[PDB]
Amino acid sequence: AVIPILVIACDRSTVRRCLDKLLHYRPSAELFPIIVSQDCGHEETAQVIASYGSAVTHIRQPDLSNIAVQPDHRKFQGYYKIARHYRWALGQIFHNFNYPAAVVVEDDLEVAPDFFEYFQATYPLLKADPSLWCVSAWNDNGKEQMVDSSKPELLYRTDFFPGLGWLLLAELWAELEPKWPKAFWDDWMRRPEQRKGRACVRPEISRTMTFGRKGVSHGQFFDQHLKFIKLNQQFVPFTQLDLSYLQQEAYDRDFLARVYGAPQLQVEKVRTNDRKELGEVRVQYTGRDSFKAFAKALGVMDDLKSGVPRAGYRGIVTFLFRGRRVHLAPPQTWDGYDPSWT
Ligand SMILES: O=c1ccn([C@@H]2O[C@H](COP(=O)(O)OP(=O)(O)O[C@H]3O[C@H](CO)[C@@H](O)[C@H](O)[C@H]3O)[C@@H](O)[C@H]2O)c(=O)[nH]1
Ligand SMILES: [Mn+2]
Repeated sequence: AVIPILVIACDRSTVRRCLDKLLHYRPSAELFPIIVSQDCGHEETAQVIASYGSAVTHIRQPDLSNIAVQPDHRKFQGYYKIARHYRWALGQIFHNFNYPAAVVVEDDLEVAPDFFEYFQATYPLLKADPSLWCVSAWNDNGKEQMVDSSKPELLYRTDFFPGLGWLLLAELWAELEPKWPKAFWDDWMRRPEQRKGRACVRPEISRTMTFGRKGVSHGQFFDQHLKFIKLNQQFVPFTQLDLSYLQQEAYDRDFLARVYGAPQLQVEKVRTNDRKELGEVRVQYTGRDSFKAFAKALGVMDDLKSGVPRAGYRGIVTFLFRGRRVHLAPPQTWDGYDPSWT
């Protein structure tokens, strides 16, 4: 199947860094056509994209008019424009170009050497397991000291939609387009009304990194969190690996058994690196206050979207802490997310 890479651009000429890496690693022009959809009408950015010639297909969002926002959103016009562009660009990919799937990449993302290999290998999983609705290149807790550099091949399922370099099927666009929101499209997909309990595949080591400090949003989130996610640099031949462990029936039995079979250790002991003979442990949280407390104590992202923690799966957040595998998890009686955990 032909899987286009849809690059979303606007007014940053640094889309050059994004395209340079994509084109450098692309293993096949036929299998991975690059379509750059540009919003905004920024001339310099338009010239940069055009300079790539036939290496890419340059399409332009047609409606550059200002958008009438709701009363609570005067400061958020940019988020409305992003949502409009996504609807148009994805519509072009699935309706005009009629591709079966697409990998969405924002102009300020740099891809890893094995970005294409990763999606080539996981497309079949997504196509075969309806409990999955995406494959993302992003590990929300992917800071260098929180990932195992000796396991660049390790993948997980996550209930938290990461975006930032993600694959979706035309089947999903058919589902989302009729109800596409006016703004904040990513947080909208994180709601249960959209997710419907489905997961995404995400890696131990992120296959994308962001360099867009200046953007639509102010920079605190990027400055304190996003900019620290480490880009994988060790090529993993995913298409040669057995990724059957990611199928829901295998994962929910094996990964959960692993998590709850692991010894529980007090957060303070993990933090101070006590009991090092325990290479893999579980730090149990029982409420919203213990979760945020323990998350912050261990350096994990502590915000929640519709009650789901970053990179969480059945409430479990998995990461590395001072060389130890840690599973920040709820009691095994867990049975659903609570959106009131804010
Ligand atoms: O008028 C605009 C402005 C931006 N963009 C594009 O939107 C994307 C995100 O813009 P950016 O300035 O980088 O903002 P972020 O703060 O990074 O936006 C966050 O929130 C967005 C949804 O509101 C998500 O799409 C992003 O992935 C998420 O990082 C990029 O591909 C831009 O080219 C447009 O299409 N039109
Ligand atoms: Mn950005």
